Amino acid sequence: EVKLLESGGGLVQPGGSLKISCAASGFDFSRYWMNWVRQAPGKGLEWIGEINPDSSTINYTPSLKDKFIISRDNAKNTLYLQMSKVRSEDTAIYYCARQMGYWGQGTTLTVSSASTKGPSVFPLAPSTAALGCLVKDYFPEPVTVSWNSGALTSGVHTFPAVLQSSGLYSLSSVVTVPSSSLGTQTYICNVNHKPSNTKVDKKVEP
Amino acid sequence: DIQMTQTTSSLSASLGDRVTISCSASQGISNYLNWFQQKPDGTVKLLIYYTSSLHSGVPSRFSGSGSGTDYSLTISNLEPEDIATYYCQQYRKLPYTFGGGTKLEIKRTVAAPSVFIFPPSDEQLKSGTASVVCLLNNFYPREAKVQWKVDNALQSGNSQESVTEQDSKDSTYSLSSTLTLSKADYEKHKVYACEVTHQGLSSPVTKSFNRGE
Repeated sequence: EVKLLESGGGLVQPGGSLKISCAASGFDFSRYWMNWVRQAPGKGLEWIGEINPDSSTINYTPSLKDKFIISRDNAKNTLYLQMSKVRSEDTAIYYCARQMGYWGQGTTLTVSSASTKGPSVFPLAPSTAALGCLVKDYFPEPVTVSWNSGALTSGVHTFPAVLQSSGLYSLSSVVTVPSSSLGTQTYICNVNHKPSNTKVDKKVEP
Repeated sequence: DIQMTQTTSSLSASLGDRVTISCSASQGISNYLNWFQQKPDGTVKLLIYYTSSLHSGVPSRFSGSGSGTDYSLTISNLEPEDIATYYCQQYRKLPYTFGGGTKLEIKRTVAAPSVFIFPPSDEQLKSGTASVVCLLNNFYPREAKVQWKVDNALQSGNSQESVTEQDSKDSTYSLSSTLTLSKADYEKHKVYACEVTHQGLSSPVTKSFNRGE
């Protein structure tokens, strides 16, 4: 099985640098041209560049040719991409590919000034009813939300986060429940932000 | 740069249908056209290379065709694993360029949203900011419009929204919009409303509250 395993992604401040890697296995790496491709949140695929087996030809998409350096180390079966002067627009998932036939799973670059911060959780109180939790001002992604420690799953929608202009994320989770249950049934949203080690249980009522 | 155009960005289908996705190039690309599938988890696979050669591992229900400028991917009978986004790519001239993508989804009957408005909590207001939330629950099709109004002033530039992925059980979408104001702006006004337009509503639905009532 052809396998391509990326690593080296993370948080980087604007103007910083990062080198990402792609470790190949299950084929003869030294025999192939390799490609890098990226995808910004909610956008399409964009080609970055290609390198031939002996590194004598390296082709870049013209807009990135000064920013980015592709290289490879055949003895190590690894392909590299060096990113410099990164900006917000470079925030993306970065994929390696053997030609365009086999793709890595991706590693993520987030370019941001924001510091790690756990969310504030606010109620979206009911008054079929809907209720929810607003999970506001955290960094970086992800957060997870359950209801009633996972006993409540039907009618739940946990929305994708939005990146606010502060550089911090905000998401909502909501559930629709019978109006008659409201006086009697307890509803607690369980929020876990692993990157800040923050857990909050928020009870929501009328 | 060769510009690749997939002029349908969203395409509805039923399980078992033949589906066709179209791509066109801004100038001739001599059959150097790849098709990619990106699944919901983000995994990318090559399906078809050189216009019509099936990549190893790909079932023959996928096929491709075309030349010069115009190309199509056909899925002969849609399976649930095929609900994904498809991108074309030309590799005739550097830089290689991709289409904007076509996302498949499942057709069902039109269903109007249930709409709910949520005032900001007193807890949040203590910190100096008010978030007002509008929820549009279980609608189809995906296209919907929310307009915020504060004492009849249309609000623009001070909301954000996001939409769930198509539900696996009922094939609907839900949407959440948040309007953000300072506490000081929030307390200067009374009537807060979200007005929702959608194909299932014969005219727009407004949900509103009066602050402090």
